[PDB]
Amino acid sequence: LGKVSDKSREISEKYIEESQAIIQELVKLTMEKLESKFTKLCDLETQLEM
Amino acid sequence: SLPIEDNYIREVVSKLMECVNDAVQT
Repeated sequence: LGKVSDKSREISEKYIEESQAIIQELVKLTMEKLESKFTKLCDLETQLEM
Repeated sequence: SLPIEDNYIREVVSKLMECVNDAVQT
């Protein structure tokens, strides 16, 4: 059981490295979709001032 | 060509070691 728990814990550490490699993609992909709304928000700087 | 009795016709008629060797190490 100690040989199995320690086998699972490096597998648990293997999925931790699997975890943040997806999360570091999600921060990037959120930005371009947010950047789609910056240029939408920057239009309202001129349209409302008209 | 004589018929035969019906109760006579009814009368005539690696995967282990792949898991064990993995179970001894961990």
